[PDB]
Amino acid sequence: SEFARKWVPFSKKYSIEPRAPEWYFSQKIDYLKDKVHPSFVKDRRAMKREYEEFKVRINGLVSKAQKVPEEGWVMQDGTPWPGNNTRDHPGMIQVFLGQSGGLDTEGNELPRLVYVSREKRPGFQHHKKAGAMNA
Amino acid sequence: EARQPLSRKVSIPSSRINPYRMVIMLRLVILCIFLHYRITNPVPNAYPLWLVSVICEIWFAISWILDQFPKWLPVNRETYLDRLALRYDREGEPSQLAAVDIFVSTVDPLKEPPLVTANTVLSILAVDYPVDKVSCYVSDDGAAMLTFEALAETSEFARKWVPFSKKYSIEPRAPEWYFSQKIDYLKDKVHPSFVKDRRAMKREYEEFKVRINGLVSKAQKVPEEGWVMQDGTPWPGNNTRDHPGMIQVFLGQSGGLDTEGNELPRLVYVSREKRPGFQHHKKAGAMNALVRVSAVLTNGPFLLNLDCDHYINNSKALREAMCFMMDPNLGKHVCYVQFPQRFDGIDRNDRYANRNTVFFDINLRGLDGIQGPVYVGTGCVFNRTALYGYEPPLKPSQMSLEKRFGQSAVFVASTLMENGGVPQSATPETLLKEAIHVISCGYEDKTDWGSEIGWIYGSVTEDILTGFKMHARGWRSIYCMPKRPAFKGSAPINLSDRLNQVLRWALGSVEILFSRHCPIWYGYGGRLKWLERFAYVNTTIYPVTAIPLLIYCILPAVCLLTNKFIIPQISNLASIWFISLFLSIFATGILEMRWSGVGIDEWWRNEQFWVIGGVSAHLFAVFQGLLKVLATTLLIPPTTLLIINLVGVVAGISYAINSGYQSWGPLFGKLFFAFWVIIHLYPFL
Ligand SMILES: OC[C@H]1O[C@@H](O[C@H]2[C@H](O)[C@@H](O)[C@H](O)O[C@@H]2CO)[C@H](O)[C@@H](O)[C@@H]1O
Repeated sequence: SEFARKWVPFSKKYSIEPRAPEWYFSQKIDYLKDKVHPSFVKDRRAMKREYEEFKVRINGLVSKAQKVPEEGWVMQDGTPWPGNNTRDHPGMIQVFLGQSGGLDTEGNELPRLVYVSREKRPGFQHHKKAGAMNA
Repeated sequence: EARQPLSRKVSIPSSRINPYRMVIMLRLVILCIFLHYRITNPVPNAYPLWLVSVICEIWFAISWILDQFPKWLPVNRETYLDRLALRYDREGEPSQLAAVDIFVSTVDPLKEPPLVTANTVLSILAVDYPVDKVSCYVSDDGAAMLTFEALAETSEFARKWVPFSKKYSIEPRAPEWYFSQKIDYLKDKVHPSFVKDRRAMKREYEEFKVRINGLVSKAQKVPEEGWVMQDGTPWPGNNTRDHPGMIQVFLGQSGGLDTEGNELPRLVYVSREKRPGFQHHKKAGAMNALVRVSAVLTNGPFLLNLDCDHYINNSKALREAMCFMMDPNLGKHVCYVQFPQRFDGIDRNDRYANRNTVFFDINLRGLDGIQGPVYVGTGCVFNRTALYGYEPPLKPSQMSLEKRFGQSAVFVASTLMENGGVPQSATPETLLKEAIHVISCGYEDKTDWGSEIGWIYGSVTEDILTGFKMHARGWRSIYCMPKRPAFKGSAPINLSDRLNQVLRWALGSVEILFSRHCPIWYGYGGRLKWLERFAYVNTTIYPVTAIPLLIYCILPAVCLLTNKFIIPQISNLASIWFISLFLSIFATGILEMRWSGVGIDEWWRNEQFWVIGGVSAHLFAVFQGLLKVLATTLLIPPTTLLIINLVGVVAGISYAINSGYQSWGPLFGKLFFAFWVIIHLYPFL
């Protein structure tokens, strides 16, 4: 969401296809085709560098999360992660971007993004993807 | 002391060409013996299948003799750039090199992308030649505003692109092809400040491409009220069919300065006047108008012709041309210098045979040793005197000039300048008016333009006619083959374009055949070499060969269906000649390979491509030419023919099932013949 805060205005303004940064920046197709805006090259270079830094940050997060701590996961706020036990965790819902989630680089709004994890308890069936879709 | 020639004609050493000639003589003798046998020992009586076969064999032998004769004296040419630089381009003194005017032909910005033309102009403006001795003229036949705006933007970008390429000596100097090369760009680089300059130049080129794309997008939609200039005045070329003549100069003496404070080569955009109901002769008329405008403005002694899709790959091409043009002993008798046509991005297998290395490495090399290569359009440097119709010097009148050239006194006076250039005290405001006058639509009336001088008019490809007319006066042409190709272009992507251009070439050839300029009788008693005339007849009457070939291609199928073979009963006295003839053909192919380095792949591709052309496009061109004289589908005959052969093959084996003891022998010979035909017809179909 933090990276989208700056990625979305670029793709919306320059109408790039595809809008997934991994596949857009890894295409051998000439990226200067049907481009009119005079300020496109520098913006594209800055966006590419920002995406590389974002990928580095994601790799760092994955490397940190690779090792499971003995005392359990702890949030950045300091409270323990409620989903410490996958089989016996409650339900959590978090909203990152939306009406009050913040503004992008152009001062507009961003589509609402919600992270949900349904409650899991031992001995209860969950039906996997069908139950996830219903929830 | 300073008498060493600027160039040398190297004869092919007597270790490959002599075996080649001996093998040609042996093949001629064996062809004569085989045909003498074929005339005798007829097929059993009452079989008309043999007369057609021997007639076709006779025609094939005559065609092969006619094609092989102008290949006896191949020569190469080696240039001394250092001697030319020392003799003329001396350091600390003004350059004495002759001025050059480079013409660039374009017609439609929609069909021809403006980026390619911009890259061509950028490569031309960065040539390794003095800026005061280089002029560039771009002829846009469509009178499009997009071309004018693209040329202005191209000049603006060249203002910074030229110093970079000149300083760092990059190759090629076209930014599109230089920046899109996988070759290590840090090779043979010494200057400490090259990396940052290259990065800045790459970014600037990307921004320039973005600007060009924006201009194209703007010009895509035609406004209802018509195009309007940035100044606010309406675009004069609003109607393509009814627009007047316009000439604009972007860079030059007063066009501005580059990033280093020097000058830039002069760039002129010209569009000849177009009016309804008047013929314009397309590229020939455009070239003639360009020649007249350049004579009025700069009057350069030499003119380099180029299309929009061909860029200068080697920056020293002009020096290579001047090595022949400016030689005191040789330059007096030279009409034009021709460079081989090379295309980038060609398929590695080269299905379409777009490379055409046999014509540019064997045919033209052999032609250079007699009188010179034939004119092929792009990438040629012409002398003004030869273009004007003057005869070459022999080796030991106001009304006439007005009638021959035109009613423009300034142009006639310029034609009399032995060293070129424009006379002093000529006001540029009057030079522009004179150039506009000579570019008018109704100028080439009652004159020799397009009939005896300049680009010769007609519905033909026209690049053979002009060179042949120049050669008929005794002029000598030079074939230059630098190690690095001088110019590079783009090959057709689809087979449709290749077939269409082959059909166009064959139609032009058959049109030349039924015309006054046909080499058989035109120029008789002149200063044209007999072997050169033989080669011209060879390259002129070639598509007629299509008519027997088709018949011969029909010969196996009937031979399979009728159950009779073309040759009589097999005999050892005959089989020896057959096998020895086949071996002679293979040996002469091998030797033609070894002395030229063409390769077995390209040689076999050229053979099968000659077959497919004769059966596909040459046949249609001959039919259309005969219809015109008397008064896709191009792929339809040979496919059918191929299918017919295939069908016949199946039928053949059926007869075997019937006849038992007669399954081998004659049927095997028929299958061998059918396999030979279909393997010649293997590509495409
Ligand atoms: O290739 C340019 C040149 O081709 C001429 O036809 C050639 C043909 O290209 C080549 O493959 C064949 O072997 O010989 C013929 C001889 O005409 C064509 O006539 C020219 O207009 C064209 O510029």
